[PDB]
Amino acid sequence: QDVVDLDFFTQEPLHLVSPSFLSVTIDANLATDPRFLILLGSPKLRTLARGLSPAYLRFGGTKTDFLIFDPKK
Amino acid sequence: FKNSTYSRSSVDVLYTFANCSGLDLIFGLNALLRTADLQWNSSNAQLLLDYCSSKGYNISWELGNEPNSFLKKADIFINGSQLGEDFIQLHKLLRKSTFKNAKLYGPDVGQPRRKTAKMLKSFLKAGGEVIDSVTWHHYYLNGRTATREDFLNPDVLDIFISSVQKVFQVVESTRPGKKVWLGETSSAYGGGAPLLSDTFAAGFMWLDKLGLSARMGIEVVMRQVFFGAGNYHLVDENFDPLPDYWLSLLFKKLVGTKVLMASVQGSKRRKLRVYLHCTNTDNPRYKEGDLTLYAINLHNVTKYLRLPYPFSNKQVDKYLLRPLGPHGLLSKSVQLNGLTLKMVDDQTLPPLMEKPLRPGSSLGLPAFSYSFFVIRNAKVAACI
Ligand SMILES: *[C@@H]1[C@H](O)[C@@H](O)[C@H](OCCNC(C)=O)[C@@H](C(=O)O)[C@H]1O
Ligand SMILES: *[C@@H]1O[C@H](CO)[C@@H](O)[C@H](O)[C@H]1NC(C)=O
Ligand SMILES: *[C@@H]1O[C@H](CO)[C@@H](O)[C@H](O)[C@H]1NC(C)=O
Ligand SMILES: *[C@@H]1O[C@H](CO)[C@@H](O)[C@H](O)[C@H]1NC(C)=O
Repeated sequence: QDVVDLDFFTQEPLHLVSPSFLSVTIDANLATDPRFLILLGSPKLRTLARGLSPAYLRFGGTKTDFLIFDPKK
Repeated sequence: FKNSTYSRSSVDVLYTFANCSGLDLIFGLNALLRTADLQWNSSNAQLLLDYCSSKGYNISWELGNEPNSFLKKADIFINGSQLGEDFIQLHKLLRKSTFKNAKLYGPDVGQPRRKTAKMLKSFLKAGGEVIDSVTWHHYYLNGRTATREDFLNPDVLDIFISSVQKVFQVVESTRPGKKVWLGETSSAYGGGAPLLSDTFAAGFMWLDKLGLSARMGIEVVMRQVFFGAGNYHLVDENFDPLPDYWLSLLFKKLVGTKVLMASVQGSKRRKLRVYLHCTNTDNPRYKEGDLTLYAINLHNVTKYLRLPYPFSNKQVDKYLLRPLGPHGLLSKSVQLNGLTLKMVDDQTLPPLMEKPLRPGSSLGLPAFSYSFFVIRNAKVAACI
């Protein structure tokens, strides 16, 4: 038979995670993409992002250490 | 990897995107800008902080990505000692910046290898004092070689536990009490596993990672990626949400910040995986004291879960995720309680509709599925 008993600890909180526990990255790679502007422009994408709020968004990846800021551009 | 640049433009699109989407931007600075002595050259970073300040941008920071392979990546080696000093320089800059009171996370090291341990210990000895959290990276699998069996293997899920333990060993030895974050995680490195990282099958790994992270004291888990080229993307190349997106939305609605514990009686407890938090109380259906159970069934048969005393006669709302056929676990579509989850339109997310179970029923969980169960009127004082 396929019946399973659960034990629960309920006396006290074992941890507090952040309200932003479930967070997300945008790879730094994505800023070498020509469509970058179109892509983060997407109101559809923004809708989907808002649904994961609150969350941290990490802009980072291997290209983090191969990207140089240009104020002239 | 070669040097590319990016404009004041790039920064702005990124900011408004996070700003507009109710998200907190963390930006990773290039740590391979070295001086002759192989100190970090901070001049370029100065320009970016200056610009960001000039625009009144609320932004947190990082410095470097997976410093452990700088030697393989850029034929430059940088030890944790130096990298810790580098984090102190940047911290000073942020204190002198207009965002004096911005957060600084690092060092985004890969997962516990012996060498990775050493880099992180020595980095934490060095720079431990200026970072608001310790960021490290996890992947279960190589995207090139990952199989469908791997994604379903409790032996693969269980390796992540040891990973976390090794990380907490280094931190407790150097900066005990410091918050630990996963700074970049997914199923599989190398961009993910085609037809796996983007399917219902991805959700076993993803939900178990969340369960274990929360249980073992990880405070924040950063999913590689929200969208992008990689198969592990939550949203695909057509701006459609994949099953991991729906899974992430549902978790967000149901699961509170206060972490509890569930476990299954019996020597075997590897294929039936169970987690317990206080219910997300924001949800106007749910009150102070309610519990959210979430459970993964990797058995090839349905399992029936009995709630322990005194919860065996509570009203339970089921939230069961199963794939839309015909591709089963290899499907990019998912049903909640047998309703297919789709955007209503570009602007509008669907309701996520519960299925009340009859009070006193066991909790049915089919083969190769995952579900949330909100235990209503649990009246748990820890969750009050
Ligand atoms: C962590 C790295 O920081 C990631 O940049 C890398 O992803 C590369 C491709 N990502 C896209 C196109 O979204 C990742 C990986 O190997 O998958 C990790 O190594
Ligand atoms: C760091 O960068 C500046 C600007 O390019 C450069 O001129 C300088 O020589 C570098 N500093 C060191 C100490 O190597
Ligand atoms: C670490 O690097 C610094 C330079 O940043 C060097 O002087 C120091 O002695 C190194 N120590 C080890 C053991 O690598
Ligand atoms: C489940 O797995 C076992 C492996 O021992 C297999 O032999 C069995 O027939 C499977 N049962 C199903 C598909 O119901």
